[PDB]
Amino acid sequence: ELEFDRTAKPVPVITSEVTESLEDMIRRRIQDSNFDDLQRRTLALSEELQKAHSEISELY
Amino acid sequence: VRKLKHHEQKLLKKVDFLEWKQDQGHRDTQVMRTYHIQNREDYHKYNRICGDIRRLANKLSLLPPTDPFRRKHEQLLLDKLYAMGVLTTKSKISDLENKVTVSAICRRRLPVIMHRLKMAETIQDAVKFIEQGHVRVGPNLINDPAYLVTRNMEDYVTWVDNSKIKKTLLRYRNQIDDFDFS
Amino acid sequence: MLRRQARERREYLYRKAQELQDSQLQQKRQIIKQALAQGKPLPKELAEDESLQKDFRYDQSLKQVDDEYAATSGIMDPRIIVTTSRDPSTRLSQFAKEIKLLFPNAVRLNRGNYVMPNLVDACKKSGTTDLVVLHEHRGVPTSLTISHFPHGPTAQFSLHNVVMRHDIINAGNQSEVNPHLIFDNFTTALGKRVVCILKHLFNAGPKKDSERVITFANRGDFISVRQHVYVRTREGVEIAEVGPRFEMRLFELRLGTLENKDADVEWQLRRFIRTANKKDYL
Amino acid sequence: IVYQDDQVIGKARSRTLEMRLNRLSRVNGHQDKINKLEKVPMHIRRGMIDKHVKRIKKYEQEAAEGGIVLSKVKKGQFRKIESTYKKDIERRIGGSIKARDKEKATKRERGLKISSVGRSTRNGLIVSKRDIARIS
Repeated sequence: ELEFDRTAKPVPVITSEVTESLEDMIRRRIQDSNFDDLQRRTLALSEELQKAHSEISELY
Repeated sequence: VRKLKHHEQKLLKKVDFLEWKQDQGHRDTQVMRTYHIQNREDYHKYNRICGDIRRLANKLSLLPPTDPFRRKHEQLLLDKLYAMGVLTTKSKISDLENKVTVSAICRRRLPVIMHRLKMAETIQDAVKFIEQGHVRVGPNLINDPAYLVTRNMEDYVTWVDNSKIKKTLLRYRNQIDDFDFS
Repeated sequence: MLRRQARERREYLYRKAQELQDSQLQQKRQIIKQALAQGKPLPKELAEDESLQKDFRYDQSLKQVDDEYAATSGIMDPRIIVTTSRDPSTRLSQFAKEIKLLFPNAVRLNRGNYVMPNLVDACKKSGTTDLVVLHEHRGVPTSLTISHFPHGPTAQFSLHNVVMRHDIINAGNQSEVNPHLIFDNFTTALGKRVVCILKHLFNAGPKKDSERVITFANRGDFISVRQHVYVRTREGVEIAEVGPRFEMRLFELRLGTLENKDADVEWQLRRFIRTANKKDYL
Repeated sequence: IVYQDDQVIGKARSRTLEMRLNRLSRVNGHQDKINKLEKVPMHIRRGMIDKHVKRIKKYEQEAAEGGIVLSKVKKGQFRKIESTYKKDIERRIGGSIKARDKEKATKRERGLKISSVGRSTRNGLIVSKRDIARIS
C-alpha cells in the first residue's frame, strides 16, 4: 500500500445518480424547450439620393 | 545625348527625349514585358476597365455606410471579381480600389495561368505553345493568347489530344497509351 | 474533380492565411469605429499611417457558423454514410445499423476490400456530407471518426460505455423522426468547434413538437450522448431512454479529411503532459 | 440636422470623415507625420499661396468694412474659411508656413555674457554690497 502518480481520470462510471442527474437536466431543458437545434436557413427617399442611386446603377 | 556638361545641364534640367511626364513612369512596357502580351493597346484596354472598377469604387463611397442598397452592391461586385480571378480576397473592400490592378488582371490571362500551373517552362514559351495550337479549354482549343481564363475555368486547361506536346510529356513517364493515340 | 478539389483547397487555405493577417487590421479598424463615435483618443501607430486613413473610407461598409459549413449550413439536408472498419464482426454490424438509425438521412454501406482513397473518391463522386467509420475491440466498439467530405474537418472519437438496443429486449422500433438536439456545457473554443462539427450531421429545422430528443452532455470532459423520447403530461414531462448510451471523448481533430493522415492537426489529445490531468479540452 | 454620415451624401461626407479623423490623430500623433503635404514645385505653390492670401486679405477688409467679431488667428497660419474648404488646398499649402514658424519660434542668441559680478540695469551694472565687501 504505497502511493505514486497517475495520469488521467478514467472513463467515468455510469451509475444511478449520474443518469438521474443527467435526466433531470433533460427534464429541465425540455420544459424550457431550449433545444440547441440547427435552425432551417430562411430567405422615394431623397431626390439627390435617387439621382446618386441611378448614376451608380447605370455605371454598374 | 552627349552626357551634357554642367554649364548646359543646369540650363537643360527639364529635357529628356526618353522619359516624359505623360508616359506615367513607363508602367506600360514594364507590365508588358513581365507578362508578355503581344500588341500595344491591350494594356490600355484593361486600364479602362481597371479604371472603371476604381470609378465604381469611389462612387460607392460617397454613399452612406449603412445603406441597404450599398450593403448588397459591392459584395456582389467582389464575388464577380473573385469569380473573375482579378482579386483574390473577400475580406477587405478597400482592395477593390487598391488591389484591383492590370497586373492583377493580366495574370489571369491564359499564358500566365500556364506558368502558375507550371505547364510551360517560361511565361513566353506558353505564348509559343498557345499560338502553335496545343492548348484547349474544355472541348475546343483557343489560338488567341489574349484570353482571360475565369477562376472557375482555370481548372480545365489541358493540352490538346493526339499532339506532340502531349506525347513527350507521357513518354518520360512511360505512360503512352496509344490506343487513344496520345 | 481531382483538380477541382485541389484548386478550391488552395483558394481556401490562402484565404485562411489572408484573414489571419487581416485580423489585426480588423482589430485596428474596430478602434477607428469606436473613436469616431465615442472616445476621442486614437492610438499612436494608427495615427500616422494615412494609408489606413484612406482605407477606412471604403472599409466602413463591413460587419457564428463554422466557415467550412457556412455555405451548406441550412440550404441542403446532409446525407451521411456509416461504415465499418474492415471485416466487421456481428456486433458492430448491429451497432452501425443503430448509429444509422439514430442519424436521420443516413445510409449504412458495408466495407470489405475497399481502400480509403477509393472510398472518399466515391463519396466525393456521388456527393455526401460526412462519413462515420467505426472500429471495435472484440464485439464492443471503441473508435468513431466523423470526417466531413468537401475537404472538411475530421474528428476522431473514442467511446467506451456502449450498451445497445439489440442487447436488452424486443423494445419495438426507433422513432426515426427529425430529432431535437440538446447541447450542454460546451464552453471552450474547441467546444464551440466540436458543436458545429457534429450539429450539422442532423437535418435542418426539426419540428416544434418532434417527439424524440438526443442530448449531448459534456459532464466531465466526456461528450456523453443518449437518445430519449418524451411526452408533455399535465404536470411534468416524462422521458424514456432508447438507443445507445455512449461515453465518448474526442482525441484528434484534423483539418483535412480522414483520407489524409498528414493534414493540419487543429487539436490533438495530449496525455504525456504535466498539465494533462488538470483541465478539459486539451 | 445633417451631421452624421447616414443622411449626408457626396464629397462632403468624404471630407467630414477625413477631417474628423485628422483632429483625432492630432491629439496623439506626431505633427511631422500626421500633416503630409502634396508635393508641388515653386511657381505653382508660391502662386497658390499668393492667390490664397489675396482672397484672405479680401476677406480681411470685408471684415474691416463691416465690424464682426472675427475668429482671431495668429499670423503664422491663415484663416480656415469657406474658400479653402471647397478648394481642398490644405494638402498642398500647409497652412502653418513651417520655415517662417521655425525661425520665429527659435529665440535668437543673446550677447556673449562676460562680466559676472552683478545685474545689468538702466544704471549700468549694479552689484551688491556683499559682493563689494567680499572682494575688498
